[PDB]
Amino acid sequence: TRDQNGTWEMESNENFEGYMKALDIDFCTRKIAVRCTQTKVIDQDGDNFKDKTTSTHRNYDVDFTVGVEFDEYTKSLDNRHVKALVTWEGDVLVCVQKGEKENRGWKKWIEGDKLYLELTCGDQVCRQVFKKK
Amino acid sequence: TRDQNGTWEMESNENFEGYMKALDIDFCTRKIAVRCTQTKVIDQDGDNFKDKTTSTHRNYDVDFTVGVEFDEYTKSLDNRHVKALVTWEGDVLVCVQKGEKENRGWKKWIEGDKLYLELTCGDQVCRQVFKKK
Ligand SMILES: [Zn+2]
Repeated sequence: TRDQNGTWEMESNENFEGYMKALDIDFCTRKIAVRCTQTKVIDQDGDNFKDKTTSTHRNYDVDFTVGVEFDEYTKSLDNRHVKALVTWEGDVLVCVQKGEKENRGWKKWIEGDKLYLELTCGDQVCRQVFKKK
Repeated sequence: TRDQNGTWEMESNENFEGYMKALDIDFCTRKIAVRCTQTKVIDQDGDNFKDKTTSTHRNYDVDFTVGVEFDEYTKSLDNRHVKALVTWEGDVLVCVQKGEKENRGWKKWIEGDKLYLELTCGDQVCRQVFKKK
């Protein structure tokens, strides 16, 4: 059928590597690009097409208990092992990530409708904000 | 509140570049990570936490009419300029991407609840399959 309208979720991606290498995309980018699963949204009106494609990768699982030390392998970032410990400070969840990097950790808290996550490493602070679906 | 349960969508990410650089993440990775939007699913039972995080980025937004050649800038892959012409062959969309690369194009068709996208560059063929959601 000529009807391609709809939302489509990638289930297989054979030889993405060879196609990308043929397109002269550098290996470091190809290694990342094969990990993510594409979603395609097609809006079709006769012979007129709109195609919006995004791609998603899975970062990590992290399971923990407040007050219990745990090894965190940061596979979605720098691929290091840290000994993490999460504690409450009021309503703020505070994590110290013990390891090679000095002053590494994060803070996580709710402010009404929004989740705030502050990541630190050395003198660098990254501030993230999330909203509910 | 200490209740962080929920599906949290990133709306802001300040200085993720500087944080990643402090972690010695190399530029090839930082340049894609900086334009991802995270989805954080938190399941929390008292002091026990599970956090599943994914990240999504844009790939392409194409708008075309069958039979009308259009200019395409392949930002999601090699960022080249091609002149794309899409025609029907039966119920298969067939595209030639005229440009610097030889024998570049793609075919796109439906079978059942699946969408097939065959991408070709030179002697390399990538076969993607998508399931209708
Ligand atoms: Zn990706």
